[PDB]
This record gives sequence, structure tokens and C-alpha cells, in this order.
Amino acid sequence: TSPSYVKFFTQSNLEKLPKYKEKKAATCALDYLIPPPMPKQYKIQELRKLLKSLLLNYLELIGVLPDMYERKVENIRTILVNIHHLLNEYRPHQSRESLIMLLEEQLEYKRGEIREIEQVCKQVHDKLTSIQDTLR
Amino acid sequence: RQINKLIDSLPGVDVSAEEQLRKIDMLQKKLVEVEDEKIEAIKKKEKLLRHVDSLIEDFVDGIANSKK
Amino acid sequence: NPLPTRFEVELEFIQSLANIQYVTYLLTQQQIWKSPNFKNYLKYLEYWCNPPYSQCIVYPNCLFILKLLNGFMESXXXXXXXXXXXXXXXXXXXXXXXX
Amino acid sequence: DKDSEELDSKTRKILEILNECHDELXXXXXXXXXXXXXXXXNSTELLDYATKLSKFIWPA
Amino acid sequence: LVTALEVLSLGRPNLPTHNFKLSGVSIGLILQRLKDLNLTVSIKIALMNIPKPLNSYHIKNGRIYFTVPNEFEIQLSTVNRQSPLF
Repeated sequence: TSPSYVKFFTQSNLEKLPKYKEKKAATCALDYLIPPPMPKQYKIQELRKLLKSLLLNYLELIGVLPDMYERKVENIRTILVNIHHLLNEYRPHQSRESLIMLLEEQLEYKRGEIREIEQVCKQVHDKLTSIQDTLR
Repeated sequence: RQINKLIDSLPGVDVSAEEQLRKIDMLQKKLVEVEDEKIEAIKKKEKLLRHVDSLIEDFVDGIANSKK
Repeated sequence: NPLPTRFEVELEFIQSLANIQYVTYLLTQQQIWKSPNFKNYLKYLEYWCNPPYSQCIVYPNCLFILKLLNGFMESXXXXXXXXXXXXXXXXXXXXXXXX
Repeated sequence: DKDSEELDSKTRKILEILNECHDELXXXXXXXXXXXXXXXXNSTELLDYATKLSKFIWPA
Repeated sequence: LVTALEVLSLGRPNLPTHNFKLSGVSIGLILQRLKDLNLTVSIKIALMNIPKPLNSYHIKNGRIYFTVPNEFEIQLSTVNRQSPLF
């Protein structure tokens, strides 16, 4: 259903709201009308390493099979998790980079429009001059 | 090998962020400036078009006063 | 979890407007439209579209759908019937873009 | 007479090119540039708030 | 980031700008277009052999209004406007 606060939104309370704002600026339904407050190089050098280790574990997992394999698969799990950590470090950085790209594109577009109209105007002027050079 | 080519093909990342933020701000400034330049160019082109218009009404007045 | 807060209650209620069938259930009523209370509440819930209240909105649709309904309550069954077909056309594309 | 006709044709073509150049180009773009400047001035809220919009299924 | 700028600008304008019925529920520049139509007609009319009783005319905003007197409480005046010229 709908929240209970809706029962405090009558036209009379809306008529009493401005003076309650001016009075409170200097507990009730009019407080229900007031909105609530707001609550209170890099990793690329390691990724390679991790990658190189992953294969090295896979070989082990191949070379075991016996009941020893279990122990090995544990280590493998840890490696994969590490990979995920570094990618987490790539989540916000790439976002900012994307913003950069967008802005640059905007700049280029801006100049392109003007350039188009410019060349058109030039052509027009030349054409008229030609006609002039044929009469006198 | 595809993973190696991809991690070597990623853009140049940095350990700090002041570089990226600085780039963003600069790009904003360039956006404003190039917008203004666009405005000026549009104005000039408008003026020229007004002139060659003027020429055309001259011609029209000519032929109008002519043939009839 | 402990007792809720009016901020989270109004937040979850305005975020519930992103669902199409829920808005359909809210509009296909007969009691909440006899008195000018639910309309004034929906028009009151427009503070989430402005910062810093917009920093907690997870679904961008619920806000704009709210602005549509607040845009429609100013000026019965038929139009209420009219909106969901169109929104239905819109949904799946965004769903494809999400995941 | 023939010469005069030729000149008239030339003038007509010039006029047409003019009308095209007028239809190519003005204050609406300036207003959209002003509103765009009002929209650029913040990115810090979008770089930290837009990251939570990628993980989200519609509410049920 | 597009949707972030959209919620910054209150709403999500791609939804109404892409939806049809939702868009169904959600001056000086035009004046100059009429004057450009008389410049095209005035040169072709200017070249042709206009008859003698039609040499007098008044180019009105987007038309050519020419008169010749008669009776019936009015004056034999007409408004002309076209488009082709080739």
C-alpha cells in the first residue's frame, strides 16, 4: 500500500506550511510535510605475476591426478581471487578515463560544425567573382 | 597471449588521480572557449550572407525596372 | 533489522515507482483519489530529483515517471490504460543494456 | 536578347545558392551553449555516483 | 555517464525523446522565410513580358498583390504566389 505519511497531506496543512517554515527557521504533521534530512608503475606489474602463477598452479593440478588434488585446488582458488582485487582497482579509474574521452569528442565536434559552414561560404564567393570577370 | 596483448593494449594508467581530474577540468575550459569561437564565426558568416543578399536585390531591381 | 526511518521509507516508496505493475496497481484505485492527499504526496516527493537527494536514487526511471504522473494529475480509466503500453515498448531495450 | 537571358539565368543560380547558405546556419545554438555551460559547472558526483548505476534489475 | 548527466538535469530525457505516446503525454526567424519567396518570383516575373494593364503591382509580404479598377463595390485585384521557376 501507500505510506502513512500521506494522511498528513491535506490542503489545510499545505496552507499552514509556509508560516511553519518561517517559524521553524527561527513533532507535528507539518514536520511530516518537511522533507527528512540526509543520512551521514601500478597493479599492471603484479597482474602479470599472478597470471604467470595461475598456469604454474594449473600444471600442478594436472600433475597430481590420487587424492592429493584437493589441497592444490585450494591454492588455485586464492590466485583467482587476487585477480579480482586488481580489476576492482580498475573500476573507477577507467570510468574517469571514459569521461575524458567524452569531453575530447565534444571539443572536436564543436570545431567541425564551423569548419563545414566555412568551406561552403568560400565556394559561394568564388562563384560570384567568376561571373563578374565575364562582362566588362 | 591474447591476455598479454590486452594488458599491454590498455591505456596508460597512473597511481594518482590529480592527473585525471586536471585533464577533466582542462577539457571543460577548452569546451567553453571553442563554443565562444563558434559563436563568433556564425556571426561573421551571417554578415557575409547579408551582403550577398544585398547584391541579389540589386539585380532583381535591375531586371524588374528592365523588361516590363 | 531494526526499526526503519522515514528517509528509507520514502526512498523505497519513490524507488518502487520504477516497477510498471506497481504503478498500475496504484493508479487502478478508487479510495486514494477521492481526497487531495496522494496527489499532494506525489508532488511532494519531487525533492529526490534535486541534490543531494539525487545521489541516493538507484533507478533513474522512478523519478521521471513521478514527474510524468505529477505532470498528469494537474490537468479517468482510459488514459491510465494508455500509459503502460508505451512504457512496455520502452522497457526491454534498457534491460538489454543493463547486464 | 539571348545575352541578356544568359545573364538572368546566372543571377538566378547565385540567388539559389544564397538561399541554401541561409538554410544551412542561430541564437538557439547560443542558448544551448549557455545551458551546456550551466551543466558543465559537477563531474566528481558523477564519477562516484554513476558507478552504482551499472549493477542495476528493475524493482519487483 | 549519460544517465548521470540526465538525473543531474532532472529526469531521463532519452525515454520521452525515444517513446512516442510518452512524448504525447509529457518567432522572428519564421518571418524571414516569407520574404525569401518573393525574390525568386520577382526575377522570373521581372524577365517575362508582363502585359500593359499589369505593369503596376504591390509586392506584399510573401505574395504579389496587383490591382486594376472595375466595379461591384470592389477593385479587380488578385494575390499571386507560386514556387517553380525553371
